[PDB]
Amino acid sequence: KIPGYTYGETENRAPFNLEDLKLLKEAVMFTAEDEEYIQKAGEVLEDQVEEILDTWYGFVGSHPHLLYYFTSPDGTPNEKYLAAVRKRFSRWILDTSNRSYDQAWLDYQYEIGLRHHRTKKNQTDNVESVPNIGYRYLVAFIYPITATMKPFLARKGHTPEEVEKMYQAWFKATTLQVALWSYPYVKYGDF
Amino acid sequence: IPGYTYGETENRAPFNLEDLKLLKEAVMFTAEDEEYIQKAGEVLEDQVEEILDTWYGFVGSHPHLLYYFTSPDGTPNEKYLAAVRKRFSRWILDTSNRSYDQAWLDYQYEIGLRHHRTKKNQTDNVESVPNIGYRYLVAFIYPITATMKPFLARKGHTPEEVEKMYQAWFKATTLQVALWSYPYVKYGDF
Ligand code: HEM
Ligand code: HEM
Ligand SMILES: [C-]#N
Ligand SMILES: [C-]#N
Repeated sequence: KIPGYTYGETENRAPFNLEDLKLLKEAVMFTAEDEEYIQKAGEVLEDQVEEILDTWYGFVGSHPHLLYYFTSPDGTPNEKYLAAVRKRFSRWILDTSNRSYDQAWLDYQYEIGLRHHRTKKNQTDNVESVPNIGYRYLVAFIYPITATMKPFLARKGHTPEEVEKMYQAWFKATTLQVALWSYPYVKYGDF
Repeated sequence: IPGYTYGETENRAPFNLEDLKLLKEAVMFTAEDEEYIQKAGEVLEDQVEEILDTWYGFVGSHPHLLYYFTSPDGTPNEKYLAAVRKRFSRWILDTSNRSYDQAWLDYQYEIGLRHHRTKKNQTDNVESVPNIGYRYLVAFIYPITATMKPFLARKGHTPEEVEKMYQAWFKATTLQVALWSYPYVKYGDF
């Protein structure tokens, strides 16, 4: 077991439902075509996750105000916090590509939003760190997530057209998830 | 353009140029993107009517999106759509041509306020739904980029150049929706 990873065992139901998920998928233009290519993206990314993790956390680590969210109160990075989260982020890459986007998935999406938010941040790993990740950065991060995935998607010799489809699927699926994560941040009734 | 008040908003944004610098860093937006978004402008400018049809065609294709433009009777308000269309058209140019300075930031606060319940329906003085749910503003980052993509290639630029214009557009669209979140986000959580 991955420490802290509680997919399918959240014991709180998400405040958004499967119909909400359907309508949100429509808003990010996500169809059965993207179901085919997000799973293909998984097949491509799964063997490269160590270098993907290094690239992603290298980006976070290169900006003081982003690495900030993993720091101890004294301003120094908490490497145990970073390492524990890294294992769950690694799993998230596989989940995004491999899970059915069903109620169990939606319950975990609510959980992931809660963990970035002050509601549950720092509780999973029992660490002491900054209390909230400003929402502005969750949205911002849609971009660098997609930009870090893009080069890796080419590395199994899929055609340019297939790589482009895998990248677009990833983009849709990343946007969809960050939308859902906004829930605990948004003024009640405005989501 | 009716309702377009860029430069003359009379609220200062609650985020500042330092906040903008840090958020640009989070979406990997640099001077290179400033150059390529300007080029994207040059490419898109004379294609705006097709862009608009493609964009509002998508909104109009799903009842739960077209909803945000509807009158109480559930039918689209055509006055509202028409007036917004002109400002959206201008936004394509503003995104490409404006310096992302304080006046830009102030208008980004305003655009967020106008999607949000705070100022929605007020600019055009229409009776419509009170709030655009935030979930959709984030969602719409994707369709904005997928709408621009094919037009970015229509003036003969190489795939390498189209990709730079496209990535710049993506970054700049994500940056703006991040700022538009402000009025939606619980105080202290942004
Ligand atoms: C597209 C946006 C983002 C994605 C896809 C993403 C992905 C993830 C994932 C998959 C996890 C682990 C979830 C789990 O516990 O199973 C996580 C946790 C975490 N992420 Fe992100 N994240 C994003 C935004 C951000 C931002 C902007 C930061 C700021 C540095 C950040 C820093 C963290 C931190 C500090 C945790 C640990 C939260 C906790 O205490 O539980 N994330 N992220
Ligand atoms: C990336 C996301 C989005 C972008 C780039 C965008 C762009 C714009 C722009 C440029 C305007 C005019 C702003 C001005 O007054 O100068 C506007 C207004 C408007 N948009 Fe969006 N928009 C987005 C999300 C959405 C969504 C999800 C909807 C839902 C259908 C929507 C529906 C509307 C409506 C109803 C108005 C008029 C609001 C008012 O009463 O002033 N927009 N949008
Ligand atoms: C988050 N990583
Ligand atoms: C907005 N359109």
